[PDB]
Amino acid sequence: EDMPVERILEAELAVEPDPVTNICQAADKQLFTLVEWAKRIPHFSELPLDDQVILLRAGWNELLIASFSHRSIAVKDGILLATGLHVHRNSAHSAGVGAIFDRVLTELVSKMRDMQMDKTELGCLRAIVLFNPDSKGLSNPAEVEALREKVYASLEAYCKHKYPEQPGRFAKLLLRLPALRSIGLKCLEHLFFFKLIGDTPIDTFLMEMLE
Amino acid sequence: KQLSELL
Amino acid sequence: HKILHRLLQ
Amino acid sequence: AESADLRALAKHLYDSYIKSFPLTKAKARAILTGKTTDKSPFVIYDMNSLMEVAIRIFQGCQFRSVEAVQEITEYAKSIPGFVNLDLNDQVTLLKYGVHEIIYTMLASLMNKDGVLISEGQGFMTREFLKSLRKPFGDFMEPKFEFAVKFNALELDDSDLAIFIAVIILSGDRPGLLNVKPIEDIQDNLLQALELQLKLNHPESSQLFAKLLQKMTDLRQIVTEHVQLLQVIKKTETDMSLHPLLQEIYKDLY
Ligand SMILES: Cc1oc(-c2ccccc2)nc1CCOc1ccc(C[C@H](Nc2ccccc2C(=O)c2ccccc2)C(=O)O)cc1
Ligand SMILES: CC1(C)CCC(C)(C)c2cc(C3=CC=CC4OC(/C=C/C(=O)O)CC34)ccc21
Repeated sequence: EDMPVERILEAELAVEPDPVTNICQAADKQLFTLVEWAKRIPHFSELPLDDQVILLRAGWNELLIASFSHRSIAVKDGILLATGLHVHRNSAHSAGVGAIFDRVLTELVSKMRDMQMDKTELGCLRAIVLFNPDSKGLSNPAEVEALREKVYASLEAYCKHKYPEQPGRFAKLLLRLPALRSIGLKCLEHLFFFKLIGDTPIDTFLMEMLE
Repeated sequence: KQLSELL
Repeated sequence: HKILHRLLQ
Repeated sequence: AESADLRALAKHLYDSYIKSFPLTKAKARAILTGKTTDKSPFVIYDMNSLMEVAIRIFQGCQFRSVEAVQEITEYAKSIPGFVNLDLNDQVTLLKYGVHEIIYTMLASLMNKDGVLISEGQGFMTREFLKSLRKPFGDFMEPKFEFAVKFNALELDDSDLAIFIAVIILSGDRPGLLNVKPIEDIQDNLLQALELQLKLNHPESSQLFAKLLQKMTDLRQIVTEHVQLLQVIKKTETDMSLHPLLQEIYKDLY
């Protein structure tokens, strides 16, 4: 249907499967899976190769945060990394990042848990983040905007069919993005803080994206 | 403080 | 970006 | 909620919005287009016409910001349920929502070439603002970029009144004590906004989604603005920021 939610769900399932160091390694690892993930998102691969690069460079940060944040619904006050490592609040409050860590738990994790967004919803939200028309350099921003709107339509429909008892679920989903963005920007600020200091920096790919 | 007064 | 570009294609 | 309730809510907000904000969007765009006989705004294109230049504009925006906070604060109190909220949360909601609202409303005063200033008596060009020295020349450009995209939605004062209310009743602000009441109220506001957009913009698709999307852009614009103020504080020994803005900014995001 131009932007089928089943394929988006498949993209999600197809890749399910020093704490600051363990976290940066996990991120580096998920950057590879992110690529595979993007390719499975309907129409992403049809865009010019150069646009794909731009979209991923601009949204990888938020895309990976939304991912582990949803996966973290399963645990109390911690974060479940793709590498299987479980970062507890204390560890965060030991690397000097307990604040932002608490924002992740309260502004994202708990929110996703309370409305219990399923994987199809996460997938759609992530697709929306991916098709960002405001990314600088795109050969056809309008085309990307169209793709984003197609996800709006598919997700809205999915919500109205899967959750007819909750009219505002659609809006509630779209309202998870503001925090994701504000939190993403702060994680970016921290990463750029842990970089311009070194001492055994992160892995190469994450470093590449960090330029 | 000011925000408290404004209200 | 060699890595991102390499993987995408 | 029944459609009648949602419509009543939409009208209530529009009325208090008209009372809280002197220069509406309808007036501004009328001015920007020149379909009103009162006085075509003076056009400031450079230093001579404006009569450090960065400081004066700094003072200008600062003064206008302080006024807006007070205006927004008054409007918030007219939102059903707001004053019934724990006082602490009211402060928190305003602390984080005012700048997002300020930039939302600033768009009503801009076009691709400039922005109305001083009650709509002046019109400072975009070009001029982008030519200010040091980091002073990259403060408005982000707002203009946002404004252009936001104004493409063609929202009117009745649409904005509800949208702004939605921004205020955000249950994801750091430090909130009781999230549920805040989210229940926003839920009603969201439904009212959805109905408003459907009746006011029958031929516009996914307008509700595109508008909510703008809420994340506002986050970015706010953080990016704080950072620029960080620069100034660093490159201008005599920073000095109005105490109210200092309060709002102390431990923000
Ligand atoms: C663009 C403009 O110019 C005039 C004006 C100029 C001369 C005389 C009179 C008015 N009115 C407007 C529109 C106001 O549009 C607004 C723009 C921004 C803000 C936010 C406000 N910023 C400041 C708070 C304190 C000091 C400076 C700023 C700044 O935004 C700033 C601007 C330029 C350079 C550096 C900083 C904050 O709270 O963060 C409010 C209104
Ligand atoms: C814990 C917290 C908030 C504080 C401190 C730092 C800055 C190190 C941090 C970094 C990140 C990362 C940056 C952006 C994308 C990121 O993707 C990550 C892992 C995902 C997974 O396992 O599936 C981690 C990560 C994610 C979280 C955090």
